[PDB]
Amino acid sequence: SRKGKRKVACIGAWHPANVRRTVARAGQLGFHRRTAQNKKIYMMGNGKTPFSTEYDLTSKTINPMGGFLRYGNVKSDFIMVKGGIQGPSKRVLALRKAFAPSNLGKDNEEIVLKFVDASSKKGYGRFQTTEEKKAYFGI
Amino acid sequence: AFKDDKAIELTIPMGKITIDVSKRWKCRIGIRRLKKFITKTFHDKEAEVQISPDLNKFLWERGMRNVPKRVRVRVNQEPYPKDPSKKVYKLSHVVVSTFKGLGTEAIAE
Amino acid sequence: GSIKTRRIKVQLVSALKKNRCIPQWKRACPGFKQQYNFTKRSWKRKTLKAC
Amino acid sequence: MKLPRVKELSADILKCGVRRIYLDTFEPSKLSAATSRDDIRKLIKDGLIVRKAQKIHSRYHANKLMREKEKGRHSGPGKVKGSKNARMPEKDKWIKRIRDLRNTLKELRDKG
RNA sequence: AUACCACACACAAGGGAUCGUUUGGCUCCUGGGACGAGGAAGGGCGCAGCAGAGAGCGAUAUGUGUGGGAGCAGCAGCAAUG
RNA sequence: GUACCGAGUGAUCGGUGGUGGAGGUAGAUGCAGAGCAGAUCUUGGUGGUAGUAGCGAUAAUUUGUCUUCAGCGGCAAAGACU
RNA sequence: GAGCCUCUAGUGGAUGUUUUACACAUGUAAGGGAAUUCGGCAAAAUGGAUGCGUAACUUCGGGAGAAGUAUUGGUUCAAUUG
RNA sequence: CAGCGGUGUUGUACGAUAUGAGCUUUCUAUUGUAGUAGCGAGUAUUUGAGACACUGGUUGUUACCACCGUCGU
Ligand SMILES: [K+]
Ligand SMILES: [K+]
Ligand SMILES: [K+]
Ligand SMILES: [K+]
Ligand SMILES: [K+]
Ligand SMILES: [K+]
Ligand SMILES: [K+]
Ligand SMILES: [K+]
Ligand SMILES: [K+]
Ligand SMILES: [K+]
Ligand SMILES: [K+]
Ligand SMILES: [K+]
Ligand SMILES: [K+]
Ligand SMILES: [K+]
Ligand SMILES: [Mg+2]
Ligand SMILES: [Mg+2]
Ligand SMILES: [Mg+2]
Ligand SMILES: [Mg+2]
Ligand SMILES: [Mg+2]
Ligand SMILES: [Mg+2]
Ligand SMILES: [Mg+2]
Ligand SMILES: [Mg+2]
Ligand SMILES: [Mg+2]
Ligand SMILES: [Mg+2]
Repeated sequence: SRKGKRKVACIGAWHPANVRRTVARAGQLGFHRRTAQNKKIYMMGNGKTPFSTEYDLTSKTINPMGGFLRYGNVKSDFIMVKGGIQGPSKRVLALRKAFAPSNLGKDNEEIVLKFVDASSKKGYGRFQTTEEKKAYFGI
Repeated sequence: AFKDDKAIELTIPMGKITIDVSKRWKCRIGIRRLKKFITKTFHDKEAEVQISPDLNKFLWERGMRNVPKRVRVRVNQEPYPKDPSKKVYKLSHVVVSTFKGLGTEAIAE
Repeated sequence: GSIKTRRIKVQLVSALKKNRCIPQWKRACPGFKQQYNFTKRSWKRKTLKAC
Repeated sequence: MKLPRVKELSADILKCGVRRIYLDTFEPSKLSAATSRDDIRKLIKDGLIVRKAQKIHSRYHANKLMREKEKGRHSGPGKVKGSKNARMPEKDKWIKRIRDLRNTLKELRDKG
């Protein structure tokens, strides 16, 4: 086709003699308010107290090797939640108690952790602590 | 000039300041951005920058599609002759074997 | 070009002597009313047809 | 006397291209005063106008390659693009052979 | 409508209508109806103290004779020996 | 020619103040190339669109220095191309 | 005297800004492999030289580079065109 | 901008030294002895080397305290 392929071809009929608000057009994308309902808290803790599971007997903080990419190390209290969340690193968010309780079986189940990943987020991260890196390499 | 009429000697990270610039014109736009770096380092946007021919010749050494990673330069500050309301900064090339250990120095004369 | 006939050369010689402005003294004369010589030409704008 | 013209007349005098003429920088007044070919001849004598040397194009690699090909290096099946006959012409092999053989027979007969 | 757009009036721009003027045109009438081998009509090229076009003139390119008589339009020079 | 003011149902007519610098009417009759919004009308002059659309196929350009008086103009040193 | 690279000789300006979307010249792509479309249109794949091996039909000249397969750089040697 | 810590990407720098399928027999002193070599793809050591980036860790050095306008009391 001539005059471009990445477009809506037909934007209306002859009558009514105007464009309808329901047809797609080019413009702003992203930077909108959105609310995500019923996300579940897996863990709560502090950035400088080490922790362990019943199965992983290492004792480590939440901070990965070298920190989070454009942030560094967590120092205060933290929450951990399932799945992804709006916006990039460093943006402010508002938290609210759930508006109504959920009936779904996936939501209301218990959670028991056995491992948490603490490897580097830059490149392929292949160690969980500096002790392992020092032991893999010499000296 | 500067405090106690010293020259400042510094190193310019040509590799970093040109990260976004196109391969086809790297050396042409690098010159515009070397001058910009100087003016922000001494907080003097409206001032003139003057490049000595030896420094020009060092920069163009591998043609238009390349620029050196680091370059060491001596800087002097003088009132601008054609309009002495402005300053002019004069750049001279300093030949070095290695960059390890070289910070920012101020030298008398 | 370099090769010319005698008839072509005289046409060029005459066309070259005629191509001049009004001399600067004539403008001062009481009876004289011309502004510019309308018979002046440029090689960029006209052909002689000497061929 | 504009400096572009000085270069043209110098190029004529020194029997080289305009790209090889160097004008000395410290006396532009002395250059600009020139009027004639005889002025330029003097400036040339005094060394204010100079003919530069030619740019280098060495035969180092060409010689090296040539000697290697004489030893029999390169020249394998992955280095040739023309037919056997293009590289070593067949009519020439014939013509070389039969002239030698005929010359051999001629001498043997004539010597008895 | 602070500043945009429109209209009215005063001043400045932009264009050349109108009125005043004319060493040109047109029409009718009367006279005339005169070229060339003694080289015509028509074409070209030259000629000025400063001179392109046009006018005038032919290497004698403002010469001779007759009748008159005051200047040659600019600048430099000429003129009752015209 | 331009602002105002009066007369007439109307086609039009009259006066006043500035501008202009030499010609102009009222009555009765005569002769006509005798009245314009239009013709994708004819000629000349001017808008909105608009400081907008565009002005950049090709090898490529940088630094100093003099002019220029503000020309990547000239000259030196580099980097490229046919 | 192909394309690509150099010597002799010759060469260049509408300024700054990292510059969204849609374009125009181009690159690359998991698994699938023409399901796309009037239609494999466009693109991809094959490619030089050396050897082995080559069908129907034919006017016996051709078909024929049929098809199908293998080899290829650097170094150090023998042997003399294999 | 540099040190010194930390986290990555690529794959083992330059130069030396040793080895290397093979091919070769040169020189100085001097009568006869001693001295006495060249040419070579590559491979191993020094060397998880060298290069390059980012650090909300820590030390040193260097630069920065202005100015112009509008509305109000
Ligand atoms: K001709
Ligand atoms: K012409
Ligand atoms: K043959
Ligand atoms: K009209
Ligand atoms: K009408
Ligand atoms: K040739
Ligand atoms: K060729
Ligand atoms: K198909
Ligand atoms: K079909
Ligand atoms: K098609
Ligand atoms: K047969
Ligand atoms: K076939
Ligand atoms: K090495
Ligand atoms: K190593
Ligand atoms: Mg089409
Ligand atoms: Mg990552
Ligand atoms: Mg008068
Ligand atoms: Mg009429
Ligand atoms: Mg535009
Ligand atoms: Mg090319
Ligand atoms: Mg694919
Ligand atoms: Mg695939
Ligand atoms: Mg279909
Ligand atoms: Mg096709």
